[PDB]
Amino acid sequence: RAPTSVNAQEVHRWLQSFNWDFKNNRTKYATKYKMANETKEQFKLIAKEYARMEAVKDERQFGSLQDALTRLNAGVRVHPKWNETMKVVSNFLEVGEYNAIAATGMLWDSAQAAEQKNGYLAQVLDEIRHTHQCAYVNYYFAKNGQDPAGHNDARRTRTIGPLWKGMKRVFSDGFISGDAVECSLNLQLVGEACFTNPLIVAVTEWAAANGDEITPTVFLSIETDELRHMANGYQTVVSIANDPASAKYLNTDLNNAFWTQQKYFTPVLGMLFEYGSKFKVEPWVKTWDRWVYEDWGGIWIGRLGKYGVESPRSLKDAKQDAYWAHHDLYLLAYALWPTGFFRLALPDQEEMEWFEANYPGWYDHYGKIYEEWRARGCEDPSSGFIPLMWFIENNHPIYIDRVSQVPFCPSLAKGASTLRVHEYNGEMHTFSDQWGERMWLAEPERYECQNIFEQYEGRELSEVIAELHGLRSDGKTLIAQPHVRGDKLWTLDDIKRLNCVFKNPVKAFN
Amino acid sequence: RAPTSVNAQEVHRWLQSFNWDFKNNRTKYATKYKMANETKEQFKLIAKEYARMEAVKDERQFGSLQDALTRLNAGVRVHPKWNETMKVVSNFLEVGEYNAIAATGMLWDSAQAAEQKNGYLAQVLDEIRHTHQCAYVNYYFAKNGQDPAGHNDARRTRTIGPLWKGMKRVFSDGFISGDAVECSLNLQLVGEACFTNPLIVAVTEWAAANGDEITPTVFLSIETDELRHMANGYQTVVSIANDPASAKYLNTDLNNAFWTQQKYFTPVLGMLFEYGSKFKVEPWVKTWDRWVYEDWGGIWIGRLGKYGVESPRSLKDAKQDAYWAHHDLYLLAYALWPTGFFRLALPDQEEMEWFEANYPGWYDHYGKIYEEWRARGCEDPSSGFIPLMWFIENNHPIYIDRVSQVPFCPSLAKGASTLRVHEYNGEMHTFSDQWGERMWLAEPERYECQNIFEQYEGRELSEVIAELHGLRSDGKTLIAQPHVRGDKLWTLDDIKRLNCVFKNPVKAFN
Amino acid sequence: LGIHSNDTRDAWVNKIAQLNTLEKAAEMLKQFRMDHTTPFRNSYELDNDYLWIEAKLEEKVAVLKARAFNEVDFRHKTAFGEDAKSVLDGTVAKMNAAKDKWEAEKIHIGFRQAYKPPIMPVNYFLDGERQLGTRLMELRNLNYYDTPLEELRKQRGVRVVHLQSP
Amino acid sequence: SMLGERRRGLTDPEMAEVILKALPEAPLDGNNKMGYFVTPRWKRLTEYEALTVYAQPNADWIAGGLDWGDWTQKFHGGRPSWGNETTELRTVDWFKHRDPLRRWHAPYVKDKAEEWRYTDRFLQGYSADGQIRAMNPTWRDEFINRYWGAFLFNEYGLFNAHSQGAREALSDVTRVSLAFWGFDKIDIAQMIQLERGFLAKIVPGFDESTAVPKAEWTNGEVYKSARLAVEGLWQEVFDWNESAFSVHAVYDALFGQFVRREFFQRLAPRFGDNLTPFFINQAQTYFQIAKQGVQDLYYNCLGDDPEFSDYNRTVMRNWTGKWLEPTIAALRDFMGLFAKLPAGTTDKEEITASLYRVVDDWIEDYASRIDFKADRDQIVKAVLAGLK
Amino acid sequence: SMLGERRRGLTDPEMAEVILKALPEAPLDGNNKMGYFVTPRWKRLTEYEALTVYAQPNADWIAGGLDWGDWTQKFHGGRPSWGNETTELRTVDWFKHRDPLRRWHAPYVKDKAEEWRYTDRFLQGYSADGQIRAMNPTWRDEFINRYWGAFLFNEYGLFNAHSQGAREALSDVTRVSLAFWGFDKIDIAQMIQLERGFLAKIVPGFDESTAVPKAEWTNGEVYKSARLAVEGLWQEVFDWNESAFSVHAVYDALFGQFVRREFFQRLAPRFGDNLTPFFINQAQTYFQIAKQGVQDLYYNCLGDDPEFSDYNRTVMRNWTGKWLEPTIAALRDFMGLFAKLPAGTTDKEEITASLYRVVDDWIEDYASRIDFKADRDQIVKAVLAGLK
Ligand SMILES: [Ca+2]
Ligand SMILES: [Ca+2]
Ligand SMILES: [Ca+2]
Ligand SMILES: [Ca+2]
Ligand SMILES: [Mn+2]
Ligand SMILES: [Mn+2]
Ligand SMILES: [Mn+2]
Ligand SMILES: [Mn+2]
Repeated sequence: RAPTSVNAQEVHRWLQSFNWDFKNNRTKYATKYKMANETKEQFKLIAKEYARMEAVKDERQFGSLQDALTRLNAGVRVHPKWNETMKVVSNFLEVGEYNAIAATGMLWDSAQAAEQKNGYLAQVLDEIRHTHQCAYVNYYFAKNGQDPAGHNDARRTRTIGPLWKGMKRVFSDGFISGDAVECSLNLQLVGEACFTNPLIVAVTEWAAANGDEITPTVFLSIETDELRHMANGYQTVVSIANDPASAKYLNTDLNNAFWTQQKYFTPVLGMLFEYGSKFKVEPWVKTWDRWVYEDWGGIWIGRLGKYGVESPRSLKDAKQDAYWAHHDLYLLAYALWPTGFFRLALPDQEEMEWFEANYPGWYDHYGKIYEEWRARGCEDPSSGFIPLMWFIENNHPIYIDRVSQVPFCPSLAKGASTLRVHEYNGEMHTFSDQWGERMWLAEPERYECQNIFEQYEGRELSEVIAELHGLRSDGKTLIAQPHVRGDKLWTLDDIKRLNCVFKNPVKAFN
Repeated sequence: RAPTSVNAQEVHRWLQSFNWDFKNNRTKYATKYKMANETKEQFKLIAKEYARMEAVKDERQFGSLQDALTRLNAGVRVHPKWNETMKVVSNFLEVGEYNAIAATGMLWDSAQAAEQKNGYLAQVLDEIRHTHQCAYVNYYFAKNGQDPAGHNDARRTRTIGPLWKGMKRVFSDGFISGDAVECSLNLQLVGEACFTNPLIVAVTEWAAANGDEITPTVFLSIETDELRHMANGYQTVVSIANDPASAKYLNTDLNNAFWTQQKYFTPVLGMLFEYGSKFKVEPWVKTWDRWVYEDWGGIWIGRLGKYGVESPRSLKDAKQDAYWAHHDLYLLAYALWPTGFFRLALPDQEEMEWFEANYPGWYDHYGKIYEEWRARGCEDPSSGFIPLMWFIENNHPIYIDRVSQVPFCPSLAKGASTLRVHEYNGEMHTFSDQWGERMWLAEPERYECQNIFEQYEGRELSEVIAELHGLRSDGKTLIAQPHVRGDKLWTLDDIKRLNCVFKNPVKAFN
Repeated sequence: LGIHSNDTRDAWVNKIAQLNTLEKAAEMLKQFRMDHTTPFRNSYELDNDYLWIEAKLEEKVAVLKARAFNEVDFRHKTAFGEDAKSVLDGTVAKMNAAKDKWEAEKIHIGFRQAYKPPIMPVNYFLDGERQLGTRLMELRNLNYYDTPLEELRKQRGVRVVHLQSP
Repeated sequence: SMLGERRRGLTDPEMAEVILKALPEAPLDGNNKMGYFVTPRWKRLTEYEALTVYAQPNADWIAGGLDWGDWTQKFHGGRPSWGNETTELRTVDWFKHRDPLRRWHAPYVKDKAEEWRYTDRFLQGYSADGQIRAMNPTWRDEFINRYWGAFLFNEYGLFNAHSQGAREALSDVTRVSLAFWGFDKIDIAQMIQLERGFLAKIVPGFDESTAVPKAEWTNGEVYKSARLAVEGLWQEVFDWNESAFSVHAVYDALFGQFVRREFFQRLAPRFGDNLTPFFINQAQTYFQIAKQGVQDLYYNCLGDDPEFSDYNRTVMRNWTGKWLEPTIAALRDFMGLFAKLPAGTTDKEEITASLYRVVDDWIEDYASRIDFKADRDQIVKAVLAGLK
Repeated sequence: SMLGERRRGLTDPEMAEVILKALPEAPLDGNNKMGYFVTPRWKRLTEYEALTVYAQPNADWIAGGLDWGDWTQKFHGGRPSWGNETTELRTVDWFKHRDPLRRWHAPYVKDKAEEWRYTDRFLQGYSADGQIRAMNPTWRDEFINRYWGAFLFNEYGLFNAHSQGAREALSDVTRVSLAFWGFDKIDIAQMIQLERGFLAKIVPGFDESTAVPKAEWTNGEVYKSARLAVEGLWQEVFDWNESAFSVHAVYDALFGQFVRREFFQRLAPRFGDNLTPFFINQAQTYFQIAKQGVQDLYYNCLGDDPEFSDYNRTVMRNWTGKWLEPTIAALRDFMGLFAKLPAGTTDKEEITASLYRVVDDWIEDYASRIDFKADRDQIVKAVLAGLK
């Protein structure tokens, strides 16, 4: 009659037996790989225990947010540039989280061993948590922050700009569209193990340096969950390492997965960190070179060579693009600021020094251009100037990579300025590298994403913004801005007066 | 077949009847008042709902503490003077909460109406929560603070000093020793209503001004609970307003209750605030006047006028002996600094200016004395000087009021200077005011608390400290200090070399 | 030779150890209470140790009483063999017959000095505390402020040693 | 370092002053309500809605979407990340659904965690109170360990039937509900195992191995048809809505409700078993919680869709007919379990009454919502034929 | 404003700078463990002990106290704020006690709150699942509403018996346990009322008024002796330990355990009542939780006290004899409730078996701890005497 209970491991010991056999007990999804039904999961959890450990984390998190942080006015005492950056970081990561939900549900369907299914199940629930957490950061900054617009409607205003498209590729479609094993790699073996996990941490660092204690509170909590997903990351490479097919499909999918993620995040995360912050933490270049090398492409991927795993053949090229890509990109993001749901700022004097010191030649290229744009009045509404005009004037067309959706200006870029233009069955396609090009050439039907120029062609700028609700509550002022100050904010009319009319750059080709 | 449930309000509709009358269905405690068994409580709660609303508060509180506040290093980035002050404030309030537990349990026994018993029950559980909360503040500052000693053992080191004795009087014995109605007034009608509550808020203010975000997080939570004990405060004056005895006893227990409480807190609180802080919030003189007049002695008491309640007849006296009371007390507290469990600092330049600006005349008296002590090396362990010596050398005897236990020095005080000494059946008794004198003359057996000079008579200072564990971990350096810097801390030896032997000041009248 | 451990306490400990009978121990306890407790104590010589000493003495009396008394007696008889209920009702009677607050305080205080557990069983004792206390306060708190300090000092019978009042 | 090396913008004097200096006098927009553009289901917008609605990046070509354009990367062959093609049902807006309980992740794990911790406390009190003594041995070792134990595979199978929906659901509100419906089912299956593992600790000789109950499920007669329906609902349905609807509005509303409530919940007490009813209390709470969500999605939103009401009812009506037969068969085979019970436990009349209860509830709660013409007598009659 | 007017020392540059400048390079003592001087009951000191032990300002003259001197203000007459005189029991240290569950305020309200919220969810599922249908009307309207309802006053009375202890307990660890023991009892009484109020909502004509159950308690025959014992334990005992010990180690361990577990818990299921057992699950969890604390204080600490072990056992042995009688009477009168039951509900053999269970548990858990020589047969015989 002595007090006794039963814990999760005592129940989990019999979970592998839960699944039984029958003719149609198989995956509903197409996949070149076969997952062994003997696979086990690293953590012995049951719904009840999972819920409890997650609830305990919520208590602390929301307790800090609703109480002490609110009392300290943490939602306000953040640098303006960072308040804006978090609109993009949080919401873009939100969709990565959301899509990871569907993707792991697909992995759950693929797994045949009850334990491997259970591991993924935990992740399905974690990615929902994460969706809701990223949503909460925006929700919180909108409720208590210095500028709610963008934070309060990113889910619809994110659709105006080009940066958003590439996000759906690496953290949405790249997560759920394709072979489950290909999606598994885009999400876990590369997306998280190479970018997300080290990224989540980095964000908390850049956030703390800029007065943001809200993001660290939530993201540090997200990291604890992702720890399990990491350990669950090898589980997918172990349940196929035996199947003969794996020894001839694995590397290819892993290569694309890697290029897909890198192509977008390399230039975008770095852009948000260096140009979206006041206080710097560490040059993206050495932050990257660490992640991809001293943390992934070696001290992480080398622990799997015993399964036929090799090195990303595009790893060399990718490297030659983490130095300048993000710089090439802010040029374009600022140039097209009226299309975002956030306010951007020109590099100040102190920042230009930092940039030039950490990236020699930055000034003679980007610096001089930024100085010119300000001379043109890019920050002042009455100037009648938008950097986009400068690209037209100086004949520097902007293309969108049909695959990655990454905007690029081959004539001005310092990264992979290798433009390739093809015509196929009555349509023009533009690529920025040899990798994305092979992808489209082999899998045409997987990449038909129409770009902003194709969709906006012949439309007047002001009309697109108004149509896609890119305005503040006064119904007149633009959410996006070319500076982060409190006055002299551009209005819809300021943009209309410019009479900017999009055109599809590829149409000049005969 | 719709989803329905039952809430606390609905079940509490029948709690009043839970009690059944019978033979000895009566209070086990002596009391001049009779509590009507028809009394109702303001809040319709049941154990389950009480627990829930309290748990929700805990979540936020502990969440903030364990998470964000810990990450911000809130336990450290507090001014040294305040870190010390909180050792006294939190632990002294801890005993007030703890005795409030027993006191309300006594009130619970006194009440005959099930609802009035239920109201007190909620309070019994609330005071327990407050005991544990105050304990947590010390626990937290000990774990994460700049100086754990005192915070880590106040429950035993508080017994060395004289300030602690008066604390047990107003918030311990005054809470449980005597007529339940007298104890009720000491705790709720005067203690909580006049001081405790407005005090809790004030503490959070002084704490925030000095970098302490830990105390606000907890104390603001304690206040929410107290906002309920307030409403339950009139419930005690309503269940007796009818009984003939009340119209002949209420005012007396209330007057004694008021005097008792203010006799201690008027001096101690002002002292702790103004001298235990670096940054100021509001001159105590103006705080006290508002609390004890426009608030308690005015608004709060005036409403009870329809129950007979009359303003304390000692209200005029209290305001008279108040202006300089806290300043007068600090001279004593500092002079006997080795008997504490916290470090004290002397007013710096800006502070003296602040004190003079707010209390004209302050400098010519207190200011000059502190500069004298400082110049003579009271902060230096190699001077061989502690202000107690200055009092002996200048013939300024320090007595302890046999009733309130408050230390007072008539020959030096700028405030009250009246002193009355009597001899009764072989024992001498010292008093500081006409009210405490009366209490003793009439209730000699209620007041036999031995004072430090009596217990320590003939003992050498360093020995009393050693015996009562007034040391830090190294077994040599004193917990108490005459300054708040990190270097040149006083040791037991430094004290022993002074050769201070305690004397019972009263015997100078033999 | 400090606060919690000193020669005086050691002395009484040894003294107490040589109390092998209930009658002896009980009588010593009552004598101790008359000598060292309350404002009416015969002496203040043990002011700093009496509270602790008394407790140690009570300990011996309780242990002896438990071994000597049968169940019913342990519940209803005092350490002196007196019927607890009688003593209680008797003392309450005198209390109600108290002429003034002065006679009353003498009744209550003496009651505590003579019957404080382990002499009288706790149940009766606290029942007594309940009734005696109620009466005492009623008498004491009636016109509590009418008598001026000058006279009250005389009524208490204190010896004024010194006075100051600007 | 007591202080530390990392300087934080909120507490570092230098940095904080720079930050404070760059701040605007007041917020740059007074609309501090995230999700202000969402149409509230109730009086005011809820945290649940704000944090959930529109998280799914659907473009306008998927009913209710706010984005535009095709997906950036699709499946080999061209299949869209999410598309109308994954379900027969049609609507004017896939974001109309609302979980009546408004459960987003935080509230969900909070409630389940409370349940978990209470369960632990319960079992510890139960065993310490030695209540196990008054429980019938036969019922314990035969019906609880074997037949109740076997049922876990039924709930486990229903759980797995949600996998495709987690991937295909066309909106956040639906995906989240789907996820919680399935998670609750795996929870129940695990609770069934928790009870067997509990008995094994307080009852010497009790085998917690799933071998027996599994064998009963895979090769028994009592659950044969049940397993056949489960296997189909899970692996033969590729339409995420048909699966969710057929599982919760047909099979589990009939077979599940009968087994859980009309058999074990109803008879356990008769054998001095209050242990099992403790867990069924959960499964039933969960069933009733999911029912509200199921009703809102398939009836309030799809079944009453302003433009596809008639169409959707036809489809669900079709689905109900498709799965009602296998469900009746599952119930029929289950009738055989009564013959195993000790004589006098219950009679054919009670059985029939309990059947009518499940069916009548089903007709009022589900069948009537889509105008499915159900015949209570005929359904009950078909099932009773299973009584050995 | 957006920034507010109050400047905080943690975030204000100017103020924070002054503070940082005055800080020491490192902490002034490396002993950052509050309560380090407390003797741990377990391997390492617990948060429970740190936050609780020594909160009570007792001076050394009250066993285990750390302070010195008399109280500052006492009762008229001289009675000490707290004193040895409030209990017959003696110990070497009143701070030795430890609640095995280590419950300080936070954990306590957290557990009860989870229970409260689950209870709500349960009732909502129960009613929606229409489970009330299968419940016997007679049992519902007569035994649950009247006899179970009347029991609430028994638990309410036991609750009130703790009042004096809340005031007189000689230590924090004991005071806190006492408080939680009593609070759990008022909770149960309120839960009994919650069920009646629940039935009133889902059962037309059901009166939630306490008039009936109260009348049964105040003037009935079934609980007459029970009420008489309750009235005494509560109002005739002035010794806080005799009250706590006699209530939990005698009366409630016998009468309470029988009524709750051997009558309603055991029979409710037989009448299709799973509602009541849900609440008894709580009362039983609470009883088992309090038992661990009760055992630690009266047996581990007092009963086995190094210097007063023999003395204390004599006293508790005395107390057990004193209250064992009124308790037997309470049980005896309670036997009458069986006659009011429908024929065949249960027989004299089951009754006797359930009695033996309560007594045997009582002897193993309490009576044997103080060497009280109990005769199971004689006790059972006596209670069985006044059998219906
Ligand atoms: Ca052409
Ligand atoms: Ca068959
Ligand atoms: Ca029949
Ligand atoms: Ca029909
Ligand atoms: Mn994630
Ligand atoms: Mn993940
Ligand atoms: Mn309080
Ligand atoms: Mn209070």
